[PDB]
Amino acid sequence: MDALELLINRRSASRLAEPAPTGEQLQNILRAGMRAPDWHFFVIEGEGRERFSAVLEQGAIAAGSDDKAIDKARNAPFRAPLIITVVAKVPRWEQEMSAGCAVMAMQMAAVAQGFGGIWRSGALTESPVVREAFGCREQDKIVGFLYLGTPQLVPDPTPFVTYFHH
Amino acid sequence: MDALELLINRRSASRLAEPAPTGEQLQNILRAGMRAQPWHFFVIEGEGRERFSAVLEQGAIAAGSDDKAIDKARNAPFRAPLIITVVAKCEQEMSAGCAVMAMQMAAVAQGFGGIWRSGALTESPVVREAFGCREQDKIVGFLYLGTPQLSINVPDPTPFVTYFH
Repeated sequence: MDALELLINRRSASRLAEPAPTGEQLQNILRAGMRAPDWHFFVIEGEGRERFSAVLEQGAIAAGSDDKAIDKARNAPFRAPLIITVVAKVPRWEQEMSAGCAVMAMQMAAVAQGFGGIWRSGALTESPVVREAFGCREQDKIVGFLYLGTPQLVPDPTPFVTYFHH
Repeated sequence: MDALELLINRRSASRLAEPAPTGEQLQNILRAGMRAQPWHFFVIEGEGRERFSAVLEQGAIAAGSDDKAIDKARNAPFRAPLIITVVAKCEQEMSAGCAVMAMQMAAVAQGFGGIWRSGALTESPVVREAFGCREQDKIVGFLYLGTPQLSINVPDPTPFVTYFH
């Protein structure tokens, strides 16, 4: 689709289902996340979701979370057919913003191809168990998890604009 | 053009010139930044760039910068016909990254180019006052906008991808 169309309704609602992007479609999303300067990706799908679920749940448990949070951790991976874990290896604010630039690009690449992506990154991102699951070293850091799949069904800047008249 | 080529084969725009986005085109860009804390946008153009230039230069001076740095600060606003100052009200600094990316794409989609700049001057008391920043306000940076003056490219994720399961 044309870049112009990418400025559509932007009604990114929840509920992502199959089909999940595959082959080049998925490669295109990853590529887009890469070109946004001015990263290690983990593909979680199918049976892999089971494992991820177990890891998140153990993470929540070790973190002393409550039943509801624990159950939410276990059920998380099944909210989309595909999940991409973004791990990073240059000030703080720099990487912080670069991460956001990359994530937004990935979500746009998914949309452009008829898919959708929901970004997630809670406290479990810092859980020793979860970090270990993705082989995170001391310097390594889990940025977050991008849920992908096929989606299932006006902003006013004016109140926020001022002119530097001079 | 193609959104995918725009995202993948971006080929960063080099140098911006007239015309700059105006009216709704600009509103379109700002609206894009709002869609994935309330941001405050400052529109700097024409005469405003000269005022912005004096503010930046003073900041460099107040910081005891050398002439090279002082010259760079004074000259900065003239590298594009339009500049948008993004002020946030204090997903951390990641939301900023998402908004700026969206705005750049919104500009590039309409044939414009957007170059993001920050620098230590966003922290300067002089610069913060010029934009009326309070203790709860933080200048995120400046988005330079104009018509790109200025090419294929395709990254390979493979060495950067591993299957979990």
